[PDB]
Amino acid sequence: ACTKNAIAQTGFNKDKYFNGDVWYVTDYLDLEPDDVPKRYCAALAAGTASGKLKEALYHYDPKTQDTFYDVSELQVESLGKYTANFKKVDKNGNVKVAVTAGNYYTFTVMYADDSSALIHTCLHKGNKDLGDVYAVLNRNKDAAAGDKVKSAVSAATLEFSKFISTKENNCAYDNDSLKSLLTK
Ligand code: HEM
Repeated sequence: ACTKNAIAQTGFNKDKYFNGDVWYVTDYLDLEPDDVPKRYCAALAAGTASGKLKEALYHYDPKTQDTFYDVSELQVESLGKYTANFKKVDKNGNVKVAVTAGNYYTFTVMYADDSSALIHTCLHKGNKDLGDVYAVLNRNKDAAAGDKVKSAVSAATLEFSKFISTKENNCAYDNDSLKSLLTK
């Protein structure tokens, strides 16, 4: 179960975050650590498409090869805090698993600047969830976490030393698919 009410960044700049570009997960922390693998690749695009607030997600387990994309429509709870449906799609946006009420994630932007961010998500897939997940994001897939984002981790009363890096997994991303999926 999820246990955290993540606080959104004071003065969050929504248009900069949701600009249509890609964010890579460089480091992650699940508060129920066994809920997810120890080696992971994830990225997202976030933007407004024809007036609608959207995210496109990519997950890849570098050991099993399990791969999936999702297209999400975000509803606003407050500035920087969203509830997202999700539909599982192929990389071209064709629906594999349709939207359904019980399949949603919350998404809170705790810190962001032009290059880096700290987010919280709580996934619900039916009666289950995947624990609280925190993710450090960067615009550059290879960037080590800098002082702005590490300080934000501290300000959330978390320890960056506990976060697991994605950098040693040979992660390769289809940026074109993530951008195009925003429209789907
Ligand atoms: C690097 C950090 C992350 C890890 C380790 C991770 C891990 C996972 C895993 C293992 C699943 C599959 C659960 C299952 O078997 O059903 C999953 C599903 C999912 N995750 Fe994450 N995830 C991460 C980041 C994110 C982020 C940032 C978001 C939200 C923006 C997110 C949203 C989702 C969604 C929506 C699903 C369900 C997809 C579907 O069934 O269509 N994940 N994640």
